[PDB]
Amino acid sequence: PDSLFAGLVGEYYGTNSQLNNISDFRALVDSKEADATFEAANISYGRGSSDVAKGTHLQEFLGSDASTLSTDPGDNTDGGIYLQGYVYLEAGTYNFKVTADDGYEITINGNPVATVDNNQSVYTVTHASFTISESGYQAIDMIWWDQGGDYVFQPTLSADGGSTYFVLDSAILSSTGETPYT
Ligand SMILES: C[C@@H]1O[C@H](O)[C@@H](O)[C@H](O)[C@@H]1O
Ligand SMILES: [Ca+2]
Ligand SMILES: [Ca+2]
Ligand SMILES: [Ca+2]
Ligand SMILES: [Ca+2]
Ligand SMILES: [Ca+2]
Ligand SMILES: [Ca+2]
Ligand SMILES: [Ca+2]
Repeated sequence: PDSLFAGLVGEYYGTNSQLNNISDFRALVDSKEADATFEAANISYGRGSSDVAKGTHLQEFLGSDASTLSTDPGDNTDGGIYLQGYVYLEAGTYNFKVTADDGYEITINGNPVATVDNNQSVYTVTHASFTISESGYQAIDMIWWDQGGDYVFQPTLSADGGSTYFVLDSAILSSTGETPYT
């Protein structure tokens, strides 16, 4: 079965084709089995240089989560991650504020809540609010990629109208939606 841990299910995919947008990365995910799996328990990755998909840059980027890699991917020019699972959120209003190079998309309960559909050097976007109607574990997924060069990915979330933001980590993540005791 699907292991229960305090994190999202992570998949890494590399390619020697150019990633320009969300569609390109999603097509890469659809095209093959993941080059590596991991547990995404502390979703604040990077920053680094000289291509995420080369050498040990992925390990450096994933940091605290890299010890759960299923393998050490070989070199590629371009690469990214697909995260999916659950996040505990009380009913209320929230918004993401994301620092990234290159682009990304986060969905909650199937609906996009933070999107950058293009390549970019590091930039921080404060995204529009969204609502949670019922307290509990919410479905969440994320994609992020690097087309080359520098790389960073730090989604943060606010519950208090943008006064404070937190990283999504083992305090509130669940791989399956069951309560983790890990
Ligand atoms: C679009 C930008 O291109 C630059 O050359 C890269 O160094 C940045 O990391 C980013 O991907
Ligand atoms: Ca796949
Ligand atoms: Ca490697
Ligand atoms: Ca780190
Ligand atoms: Ca670790
Ligand atoms: Ca959708
Ligand atoms: Ca590229
Ligand atoms: Ca880049």
